[PDB]
Order: sequence, then structure tokens, then C-alpha cells
Amino acid sequence: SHMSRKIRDLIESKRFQNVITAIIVLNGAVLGLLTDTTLSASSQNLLERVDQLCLTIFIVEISLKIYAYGVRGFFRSGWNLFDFVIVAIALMPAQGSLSVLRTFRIFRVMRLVSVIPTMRRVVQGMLLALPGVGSVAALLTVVFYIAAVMATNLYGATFPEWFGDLSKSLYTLFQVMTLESWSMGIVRPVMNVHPNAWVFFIPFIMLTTLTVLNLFIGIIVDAMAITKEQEEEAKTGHHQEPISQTLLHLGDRLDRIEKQLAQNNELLQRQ
Amino acid sequence: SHMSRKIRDLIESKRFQNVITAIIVLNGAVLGLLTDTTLSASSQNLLERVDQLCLTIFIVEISLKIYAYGVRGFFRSGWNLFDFVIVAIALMPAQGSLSVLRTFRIFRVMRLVSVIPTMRRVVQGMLLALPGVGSVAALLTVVFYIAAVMATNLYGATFPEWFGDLSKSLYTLFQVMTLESWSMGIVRPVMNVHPNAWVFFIPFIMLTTLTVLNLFIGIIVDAMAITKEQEEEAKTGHHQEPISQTLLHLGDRLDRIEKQLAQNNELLQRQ
Amino acid sequence: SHMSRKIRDLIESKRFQNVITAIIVLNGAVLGLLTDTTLSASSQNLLERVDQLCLTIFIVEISLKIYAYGVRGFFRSGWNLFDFVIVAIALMPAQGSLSVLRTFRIFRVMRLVSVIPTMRRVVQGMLLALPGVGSVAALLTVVFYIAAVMATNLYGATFPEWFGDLSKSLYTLFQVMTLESWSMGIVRPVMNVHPNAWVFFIPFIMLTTLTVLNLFIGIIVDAMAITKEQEEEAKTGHHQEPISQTLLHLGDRLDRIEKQLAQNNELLQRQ
Amino acid sequence: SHMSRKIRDLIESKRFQNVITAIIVLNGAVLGLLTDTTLSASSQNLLERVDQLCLTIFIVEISLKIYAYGVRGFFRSGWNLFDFVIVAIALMPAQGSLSVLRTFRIFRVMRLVSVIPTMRRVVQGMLLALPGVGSVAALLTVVFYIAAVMATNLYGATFPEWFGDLSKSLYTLFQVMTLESWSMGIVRPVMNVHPNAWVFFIPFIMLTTLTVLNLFIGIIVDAMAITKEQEEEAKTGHHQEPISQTLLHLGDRLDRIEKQLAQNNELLQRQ
Ligand SMILES: CC/C(=C(\c1ccc(O)cc1)c1ccc(OCCN(C)C)cc1)c1ccccc1
Ligand SMILES: CC/C(=C(\c1ccc(O)cc1)c1ccc(OCCN(C)C)cc1)c1ccccc1
Ligand SMILES: CC/C(=C(\c1ccc(O)cc1)c1ccc(OCCN(C)C)cc1)c1ccccc1
Ligand SMILES: CC/C(=C(\c1ccc(O)cc1)c1ccc(OCCN(C)C)cc1)c1ccccc1
Ligand SMILES: CC/C(=C(\c1ccc(O)cc1)c1ccc(OCCN(C)C)cc1)c1ccccc1
Ligand SMILES: CC/C(=C(\c1ccc(O)cc1)c1ccc(OCCN(C)C)cc1)c1ccccc1
Ligand SMILES: CC/C(=C(\c1ccc(O)cc1)c1ccc(OCCN(C)C)cc1)c1ccccc1
Ligand SMILES: CC/C(=C(\c1ccc(O)cc1)c1ccc(OCCN(C)C)cc1)c1ccccc1
Ligand SMILES: CCCCCCCCCC(=O)N(CCO)C[C@@H](O)[C@@H](O)[C@@H](O)[C@@H](O)CO
Ligand SMILES: CCCCCCCCCC(=O)N(CCO)C[C@@H](O)[C@@H](O)[C@@H](O)[C@@H](O)CO
Ligand SMILES: CCCCCCCCCC(=O)N(CCO)C[C@@H](O)[C@@H](O)[C@@H](O)[C@@H](O)CO
Ligand SMILES: CCCCCCCCCC(=O)N(CCO)C[C@@H](O)[C@@H](O)[C@@H](O)[C@@H](O)CO
Ligand code: NA
Ligand code: NA
Ligand code: NA
Repeated sequence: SHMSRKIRDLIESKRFQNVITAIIVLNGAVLGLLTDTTLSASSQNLLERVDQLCLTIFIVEISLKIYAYGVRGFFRSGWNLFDFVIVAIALMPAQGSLSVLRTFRIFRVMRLVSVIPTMRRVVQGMLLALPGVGSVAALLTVVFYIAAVMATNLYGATFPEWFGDLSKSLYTLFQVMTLESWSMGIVRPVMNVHPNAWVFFIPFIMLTTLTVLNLFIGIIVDAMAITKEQEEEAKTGHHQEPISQTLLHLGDRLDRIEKQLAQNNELLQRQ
Repeated sequence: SHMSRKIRDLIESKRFQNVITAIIVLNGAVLGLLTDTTLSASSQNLLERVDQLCLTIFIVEISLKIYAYGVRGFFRSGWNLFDFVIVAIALMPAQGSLSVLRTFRIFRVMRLVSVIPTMRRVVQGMLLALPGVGSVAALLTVVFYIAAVMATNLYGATFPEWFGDLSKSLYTLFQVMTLESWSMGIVRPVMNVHPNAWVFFIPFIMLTTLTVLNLFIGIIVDAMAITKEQEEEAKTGHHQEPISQTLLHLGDRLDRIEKQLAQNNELLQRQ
Repeated sequence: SHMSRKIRDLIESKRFQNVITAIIVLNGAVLGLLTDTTLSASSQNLLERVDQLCLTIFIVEISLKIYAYGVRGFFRSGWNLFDFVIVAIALMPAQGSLSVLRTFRIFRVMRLVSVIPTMRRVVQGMLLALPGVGSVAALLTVVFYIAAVMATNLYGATFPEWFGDLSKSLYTLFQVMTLESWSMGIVRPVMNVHPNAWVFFIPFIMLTTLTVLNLFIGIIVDAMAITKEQEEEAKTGHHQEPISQTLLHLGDRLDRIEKQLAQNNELLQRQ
Repeated sequence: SHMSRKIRDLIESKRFQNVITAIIVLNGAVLGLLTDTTLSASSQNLLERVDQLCLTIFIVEISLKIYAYGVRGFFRSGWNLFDFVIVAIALMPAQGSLSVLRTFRIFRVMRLVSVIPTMRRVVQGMLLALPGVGSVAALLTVVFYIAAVMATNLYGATFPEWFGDLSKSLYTLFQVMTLESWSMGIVRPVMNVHPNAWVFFIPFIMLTTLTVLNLFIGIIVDAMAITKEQEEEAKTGHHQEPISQTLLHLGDRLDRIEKQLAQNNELLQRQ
């Protein structure tokens, strides 16, 4: 229709993005002021209404989009669904789920990612890089589970605060992996009772730090290449051959042209 | 034979892998529940039998493989030998070795690596990357030994808990390398007695952190390329020229084709 | 003019650079000696005059440059403007700004960067690499703000020293991100009152360490390539195609020449 | 001569290298046993003689080399000079230098690097990578000096143990850069007296961690490429074009051959 044609161009305008961005920043700034308990009852009521104002502008924004794109058209984008859920959850009447409350209204500032395209790209590259490190992430999960069971059996009776159960052991092994007081706080005290405890903890540190670095480098290198590759697909409109494919086949492509040159030289030398 | 033909296809089926995977997870989950000492005698006896059930399924699995592939055929794979040793050790009657016990039945969860091919590849790439960092690993071992001897001679009489002997010094130098309370916990106290101790510990930290990072980056970069190269060899069936060789000879290959072009141009300009 | 021709060649001479370098080192060395409060009143007065001498040589240096290049010519370089501001601020009479004093005369040693070209290049590569990581830096800023608001609401009433307000929470979240006593000092004490606090802090650590590593790797890789690319532009005088462009179009360029070879082969086989 | 022909081939034999390697390990193992103060006077005298035996074998080894290569020929290699100095210093009668003693006989184990070629290559690549990071290393040195002077002036009167003088401040800034108790141990106590101290320490941490990572990544990436490039020069005998040069000129080389193809196509289409 005509009403669903200008609205899309209003939605796609730089100023509309900037207006929404300004309202996200504003909502975020009022939620930060609401952390101050010394504020007067009138100041709290004022900011709570600016929060209500900000939220209503997001209901108008999402409705404008659902109409101008359609239910199937809007929910076709993962970013729009995320934007929908962020706003729709604020109007959820006693939602049934394992948690505590929804005071986490500050997760509305996470919309700065979906609304700013330079930031949307960064998060997109990182998210697209996750499936590819699933195996490394699972190997790290296996090492933690094996280690947690071993630590609970070995040290739980003598160190119940740190290794009393599986939960306690996963928490202190995560601390050990982060190298946080691993020796002065955990292993030297454990070695006073179990002198060969270093046989367990030093290999655990060696293995988990390498794996977590592997996981992190893997995510970073992939996210960087995916982003670069997507920017090129956006600029030209043509599909970008991933760099790994270009590098894997560089040898094959060079020898083929070397051979095609030699046969063109053979037909040339004898004419 | 006919009996050693369908069994191989049963062994190679996705559902058989999934059945074994489910039994590994199950065994791992019952071993984790067995860390809880508050459980009733009947609950402990129940889970211990589910452990026996899981173990028997692995004996049937390995036997099925040894028959369908042969002794020489099965033990030709490093992964199958690993799978054999994991299961066979659970039936080892008082094995003679320097240790304590075999309560580490949880190392059976490490079979998730050998049974899941996406995880088998990750560990394979990492293991194939180790011989190549042997020299860096040995340099780190030399620096630790020299440092341990120096620290024992310099500080062992005044700081016996940390440097009293070689073992004690290797342990606290490893802690120092991990930057764990290196200054507030070790070096500021040591400097109160030996004021120039920083001349020993600051260069030691500078050298070992660079070397350990070198070792780790070396493993990660190699494991990533080896995996990528093996996936390409698996996809096409052709041997993949390692990227280092492609990069080292990129210059040579380009100038050769440049020259072959210039000589083809020379025969063309004068015909 | 003739007076603004030899001065430029004096300014561009290796010995003039070395003379200025020697005066920066000298000024830096006297400012370091002036940190010693045990010095006699005559020794303090002596060094304070060597500081005055060093400062005057920089006024002569900058004036020499402004004359030999012109106001528009001198201030056309970001490095010269930096050099101008460093020297000009020492003669600022009670400048109006939010601070405390200008005792930070030691920021004059930062001129070793602008005066030594090998060091000017390093800092240049790093500075040119910053706009490109602005989105990652902003994502990290968003995560910190959301987390600070959450931590203030959740823990500020029970842990006011660490989370009492927004400022306090940003400071302890930065400490948590650096892994400094995150568990023994902050989270184990917080968990004694709020047992599921690990649900907040472990994901926060996981997310911020990956993002800060991403930010850092991004800066390092870019600064390294920018420097390499600028050295090549300086050596040849020709514009250097950035490596990302060379890599993105490597596939396209190889298939195009492959096709141009095949069509040259087609005209050759049938002549 | 004939006597200086077979000795060189004896010196270059795998077994001679292995004999020297075995004597280095042996000397290192006896020096490690000599750290144990509980040993009997006869055991100490025994090991001290095995040290004398090991040292004499190195005097015979070096003399054998100086004769078989010549004074100019032997001292032409940096590795041989290092090997000469390690052995010659053990016979230095009260050498005049600023130190304490030469009990550091364990630095003789550092010969395992010069004697094992796979380890000699690793250290060689690392040493050749140092001149290239000199500017980054100097930038880090400048930041530390500026920071040390600032910290001494700002905090030395109120925190004399940590910032009382320049030496004290460089030591605690190095600790701060390593993130070792930077907040719970240094900055939270400093902020109790100087509440805006975080304005100094948080930027200092941000800047030095990025620079030290830059320095380290720079060394690692260069050492890896230098080693790879030297192995190729050793294998073929031909000079290896450094990868940076191959990558910088990849664009130029591809467009040149693209143009040479188009002109060969132009002469072909009209014959
Ligand atoms: C196209 C980028 C990419 C990868 C890549 C990124 C950067 C780069 O420099 C090279 C490659 C990539 C390649 C392989 C990969 O394997 C994951 C293995 N699974 C089974 C765990 C993951 C990402 C990829 C991402 C998702 C699916 C498939 C491929
Ligand atoms: C050596 C080039 C390379 C890769 C590569 C190797 C051979 C080849 O033919 C093509 C590329 C590389 C790049 C990315 C990569 O991603 C997979 C990571 N997993 C963990 C998701 C693997 C190898 C690389 C490895 C680590 C860091 C940066 C680059
Ligand atoms: C084929 C991959 C590879 C290496 C490699 C991996 C990734 C990459 O981007 C480039 C190369 C490799 C190359 C050299 C190397 O040297 C080790 C030196 N020893 C003597 C300590 C190790 C791995 C390699 C692995 C085992 C043996 C030989 C080579
Ligand atoms: C610069 C490209 C490169 C290597 C390279 C340099 C020159 C060349 O002609 C070919 C490749 C590189 C890659 C891997 C590598 O592995 C050996 C590591 N050892 C420690 C096992 C060495 C250099 C590299 C170095 C560090 C990280 C990622 C990539
Ligand atoms: C030319 C180097 C470069 C980049 C680069 C450096 C090294 C390298 O190996 C590859 C590329 C670069 C490329 C992309 C980039 O995107 C930033 C995204 N913004 C929107 C946050 C940044 C730097 C760049 C720097 C400034 C502006 C534009 C490009
Ligand atoms: C795999 C090669 C690569 C990049 C690359 C991928 C594909 C392509 O066609 C060209 C290059 C790479 C290099 C730099 C880069 O910079 C942007 C970083 N942002 C965060 C500023 C992105 C990808 C790279 C990624 C991480 C570290 C080192 C190298
Ligand atoms: C040939 C390797 C190399 C460099 C290099 C190594 C690996 C790689 O992937 C690319 C290049 C290199 C290049 C530049 C460089 O600049 C140093 C700047 N100085 C002025 C501080 C250093 C090393 C180099 C080493 C010494 C002198 C000159 C060049
Ligand atoms: C993007 C490829 C690259 C470099 C590169 C960029 C452009 C170009 O045309 C050629 C190479 C690279 C490699 C090494 C390097 O060394 C200098 C380091 N200094 C600090 C000694 C610089 C850039 C690189 C950068 C960081 C890590 C690994 C690889
Ligand atoms: C990838 C690795 C992921 C590790 C995740 C750890 C989750 C387990 C933490 C948890 O739920 N706890 C129960 C809830 O309290 C245990 C910790 O709280 C406990 O270890 C201690 O901190 C103290 O409670 C007891 O001293
Ligand atoms: C690559 C580097 C590898 C370093 C490996 C260190 C192994 C040595 C540890 C060991 O076997 N110990 C004896 C067994 O107790 C010593 C430690 O336990 C000891 O240093 C202290 O922790 C206390 O026991 C004394 O205060
Ligand atoms: C990218 C992340 C950037 C984080 C930047 C943090 C700035 C906030 C620090 C600040 O201005 N403070 C007020 C000035 O004191 C707060 C800290 O000082 C406070 O948290 C504590 O250290 C104690 O003062 C109270 O226990
Ligand atoms: C690239 C960065 C390089 C930093 C190098 C630091 C060298 C300075 C260390 C030194 O020589 N000291 C004098 C010798 O004692 C000072 C330290 O010892 C001192 O800071 C404290 O540790 C205590 O002595 C006082 O509380
Ligand atoms: Na740390
Ligand atoms: Na710590
Ligand atoms: Na730490």
C-alpha cells in the first residue's frame, strides 16, 4: 500500500535511527540514575515516567515496522525479533520462567547494538564465528567435567568449601583456570594435606589455558574474516569466496596456470 | 566373511555412534552422582550397576570392532588403541605401576572425543601440532631448570617453604610465571632479606611469559592450519600442500609465470 | 626567502634531531632527580634552572619551525601541533580547565616519540588503528554500563564499598575483567550473601575478556599492517593497496587470468 | 693441514654432538644435586669433581675447535664465541665487574641451546626478531619512566614502600602492568587517601598491557617467519624473499601479468 511505502522510508531514514538511538541512550541514562537510592520520591517518579515514555516510543517503533514489513517480513530478521522480544518482555504479566524478576530493564541498552549498523556488524561477525568453535568449547566442557568429578572425589572431604560437591568444584576450577589465587589461595593449602596435588592442578592449568586461548583466538580470527568478507559482499553484491578457500586452492590455481603457460609456449615455439 | 561385513556397517552407522555417545554421557552422569556422599546405600549400589552396564556395552563394542577389523586392523588406528586401553584398564587386576588407584573411571568421558568426529579432529590437530613446538617446550624446560637451581642456591636457606629444594623452586617459579601473587606473595617478602631479588625474578617473568605465549600461539596457529588442511584432504581425496609451502614459494611461482609471459610476448611481437 | 631555506635544512639535519633528543633526555633526567625530596636547596635550584634551559631550547626550536614553515605549514602536521602544545602549555598562566596543576612537566619526555621517526611510526600505526576498533570499544563500553547498573541494583546495598554506586561498580568490574582477586576478594564474599552471584560474574568475565582480547588483537594486527604499508609507500612513493583488499580480490584475479589463458589457448589450438 | 681435516669431521659428527650434549646434561644434573645441603662431605667432593671433569671436556672441545677452524674462523660464529665465554669464564681469576660471584655455573646448561641445532634455530629466530621490536620496547620504556616520575611525585610521600623513590615506583608499576594485586593490594589502598588515583592507574594498565602484548605478538610472529624463511634458505641454498615483501608486492605482480595477458590477447585476436 501507499501507507506502507513512506513509513518504510521513514524507518530506513538516518534521522529515525538517530531518534531511536537518542531514546535508547536516554532510557539507559534514566535507569542508571534510578540506581541511586538517596533520590527524592518525586525524582524517582519523574525518571520512572521518562522510562515509560521511552518504552512507549519503542512500542510505536516496533508496531510501525510490523505493519510496514508484515509479520513474516519483520520476523524474517533475527535482529528485529531480538528488538521485538526486548520491548514485548517489558509488558509480560508475571511470565512463567525460572528466574527472580525483570528489573533488568537495562538490557534495553543492548538495543544500541541492533540499531547502530557498525556495532550490529561486530556482534554479527562474533555470533557467526560461534558454531565453528563448538568442538573446542565442548572439549573445554569435557575437561572441566572430568576435572570437577576428580577434584570432588580427591579433595571434597578435606576441602569442602572449594571441592565439597560438583558445583563447588566447577566454580574453583574456573577460578584456577583464570589463575586467580590458584596457588597461594587454593593449591598450597591443598598440598599441606595432599602433597602431590600439583600433579592434578598444574596439568589442569596447562590444558585449560591453552584450550581457552584456542577458543578465543578461534573466535577473534573468524569474526575478523567473516566481517571483512561480509563488507565486501555488501559493497559489490557478489558472493565473497572465504579466505581459507582462496589459501587452500592458491597452490592448485598457480600450477594450473603454470602448465597452461607451458602448453601455450609449446604451440608458440613450433608454428 | 559375511558376519564381518554387516557388523562393520553397523559399527560405521550414525545410530551406533549415537548409542555409544549416549552410554558415555550416561556413565559420566552416574560417576558424577557417585561424588555425592550423602546418597543412600541402595542409590550407590544402583548407580554402581549402571556403571557396570555401561562398561559391559563398551566390552561388546570393542570386541565387535576387533572381530570386524582384525587385531592388526583395529590396532592400526591410534584412536581405537586409546578406546581399547580406556575399557581394558577397568578390568586390570592390581596393575603394577607408580600411582595410587584407578578410581579415575571418569577418564571414560574422554571417549566423547574419540567417538565424536568433530571433536576427534580438534584433538587430532592439537596432537599433530605438538612435535613442531618441541624445541620451544625444551627451551622453556631449560630456563626453568637453570632458574630452579639458581633460586634454590640463592633463596632456599632464607625461604625454605618456597625455595628449600629443587621441587619447591620449580613449583614457585611456575606460580611466578603464571603471575599469581608473584610480587605481594613471593618477591616483596624475598626482597626484604635479598634487596636485589628483582634482578632475578623480573627477567625470569619477561623470558618465561614470552616463551609460554610463543609455545601456545605456535600450537594454536599450527592446529588451526593442520585441521583446515586435513578437512580439504578428506573432501577432495588429494594431498593438500601445507600453507607455509604455498607462501614460501609464492614469490618464485609468480616471477616464473611473469618470465614465461614475457617470452610468449617476445615470440608474439616478432612473427 | 633565503633565511627560511637554510633553517629548514638545519631543522631537517640528523645532528639537529640528535641535539633536540639529547635535550629531551636531559630534561627527563633532571625531572626524575627532582622526585628525590632529600636533595639540598642548591641542588633543587640547579636542576630547576636546567629545566628552564631545556624549555627555552624548545621555544627556540618551535619558533625556528613556525618561521621556516609558516603558521599554516607548521600546524598542517599533527606531530608539530603536539610538539607546540607540549612546550606552549609550560608558559600557560593559570589555564582554566578541570584538573589540579601542571606539575606533569614529565609529559615533555613524550617528545622522544615525535622527534625519533622509528618511534613516530609505531605510535602513528597504533593511532591509525584506533578508528577501526571503535565499534568493539563501544560494545565493551555498553557491556560495562549494563553490568554496572545491574551490579549496583543487585549488590550495592549489601556490598557498598564495591557496588554502592555506578562509579564504584565500574571500578570493581574493571578489576573483575583484569581477573584481579575476582573470586577470593570479590565473588566468594558476595556469594556468601547472594549464592547465585556466579551467574552474573562468570558470564561477565567470559564476555569482557573475549571482547578486550578482540579489541587488543584488532589494534595490534592493524597497526602492524598499516606500518608495513606506510613504509612501502615511503620507499617507492606509490600508494600501497591494503593487504585486506589484496586478499579479498586474490580469488577474482586468479580466475580472470585462468579464463584469459584458456581463451588465448583456444585461439592458439585453431589457427 | 691433515690434522685439522679429520678433527673438523669429528667435531661435525652426530656422536660428538651427542657426547657433548650428554656431558652438558651430566654437569647440569650434578649442579642440581649440589643444591641439596643435607649431602655428606664425600658426596659433595665427588659431584664437585664430576663438575671439574665436565668442565675439562669443554676445554678440550673448544681448543679442538679453535685449532680446526682458526682464531678468526671460530670467533666468526656468535654461537662459538658464546660457547667460548661460558667455558672461559669458569677459569676467570677474580674477574673485575659489578656483581657478587660466579656460582652461576648452571648457566653451562644454556649450552644445550648452542649444541642442539633444533634449539639453536628457535633462539636464533627470537634473537633476530629483537631489533625489529626496538621501537615498541623503547615506547614501553618511555611510558614506564613518565609514569614512575608521576607516581613518585603523586604518591611517594603517602605510600613510601610502593612509590617512595623512582626504583620503588618502577617495581610497583611493573607489578601493576602484570595485574598482580593491582587493585586489592595497591590502588584501593591508594584511593583511600587519593580518591582519583584510578585516573592514573586504569589508563596506565590499558596502555602498558596493549604495548606489552604488541611487543610479544611482534616478537612471536617475526621469530616464526624468520625461522620458516631460514629453513627454506638452508634446504634450497637460495635466498628466501621475506613474506612481507611477497604480500606487499602481490597486488603489483598480479595486475602486471593481467596486463601482459591482455596485450598477448590483443596481438592474438588480430593476426
Ligand atoms: C566463512 C568463514 C568460516 C570459517 C573461517 C573464518 C576465517 C578464516 O580465516 C578461515 C575460515 C571457518 C572455517 C572452518 C571452521 O570449522 C569449524 C569446525 N566445526 C566442525 C567445529 C569454522 C569456521 C566459516 C564459518 C561458518 C561455517 C563455515 C565456515
Ligand atoms: C596460517 C594461516 C591461517 C589459517 C589458514 C591455514 C591454511 C589455509 O590453507 C588457510 C588458512 C587459518 C585461518 C582460520 C582458521 O579458522 C578456523 C578456526 N576454528 C577454530 C574455528 C583456520 C586456519 C591462520 C591461523 C591462525 C591465525 C591466523 C591465520
Ligand atoms: C604441515 C603443518 C606443519 C607446520 C605448519 C603448520 C601451520 C602453518 O601455518 C605453517 C606450518 C609446521 C611447520 C614447521 C614446524 O617446524 C618445527 C620445528 N621443529 C624442529 C621443532 C612445525 C610445524 C608441520 C607439522 C608437522 C611436521 C611438519 C610440518
Ligand atoms: C606471517 C605468516 C605466518 C607464517 C609464515 C611466514 C612465512 C612464510 O613463508 C609462511 C608462513 C607462519 C605460520 C606458521 C608457522 O608455524 C611454525 C610454528 N612453530 C612454532 C611450530 C610459522 C610461520 C604466521 C606467523 C604467525 C602467526 C600466523 C601466521
Ligand atoms: C588500511 C588498513 C585498514 C584496515 C586493515 C588493517 C590491517 C589488515 O590486515 C586489514 C585491514 C582495517 C580494515 C577494516 C576496518 O574496519 C573497521 C570497522 N569500523 C566500522 C568499526 C578497520 C581497519 C584501515 C584503516 C583505517 C580505515 C580503513 C581501513
Ligand atoms: C585470516 C587473515 C586475516 C584477515 C583477513 C581475512 C580475510 C581477507 O580476505 C583479508 C584479511 C584480517 C586481517 C585484519 C582484519 O582487520 C580488521 C580488524 N578490525 C577489528 C579492526 C580483519 C581480517 C587475519 C585475521 C586475524 C589475524 C590476522 C589475520
Ligand atoms: C625478514 C624478517 C623481518 C621482518 C618480518 C618478519 C615476519 C613477517 O611476517 C614480516 C616481516 C620485519 C619487518 C619489519 C620490521 O620493522 C621494524 C621497525 N624498526 C624500525 C623498529 C621488523 C621485522 C625483518 C627482520 C630484521 C630486519 C628487517 C626485516
Ligand atoms: C595481515 C598480515 C600481517 C602482516 C602483513 C601485512 C601487510 C603486508 O603487506 C604484509 C604482511 C604483518 C606481518 C608481520 C609484521 O611484522 C612487523 C612486526 N613488528 C612489530 C616487528 C607486520 C605485518 C600480520 C599481522 C599480524 C599478525 C600476523 C600477520
Ligand atoms: C566453564 C566452567 C563453568 C563453571 C560454573 C560453576 C557453577 C557452579 C557454582 C554454583 O552454582 N555454586 C552454588 C551456589 O552457591 C557453587 C559456588 O557458589 C561454590 O563453588 C562456592 O562459591 C561456595 O558457594 C561454597 O564455598
Ligand atoms: C614447567 C614447570 C613444572 C613445575 C613442576 C613442579 C613440581 C614440584 C612440586 C612437588 O613435587 N613438590 C613436592 C610435593 O609436595 C613441591 C611443592 O609441593 C612445594 O614446592 C610446595 O608447594 C610445598 O610442598 C612446600 O612449601
Ligand atoms: C572501561 C571501564 C572503566 C571504569 C572506570 C571506573 C571509574 C570509577 C572510579 C571512581 O571514579 N570512583 C570514585 C573516586 O573514589 C570509584 C572508585 O574509587 C570506587 O569504586 C572505589 O575504589 C572506592 O572509592 C570505594 O570503595
Ligand atoms: C620495565 C620495568 C622495569 C622495572 C624495574 C624495577 C627496578 C627497581 C627495583 C629496585 O632496584 N629496587 C631497590 C632494591 O630493593 C626497588 C624495589 O626493591 C622496591 O620497589 C620495593 O620492592 C622495596 O624494596 C621497597 O618497598
Ligand atoms: Na593474570
Ligand atoms: Na592475583
Ligand atoms: Na592474577
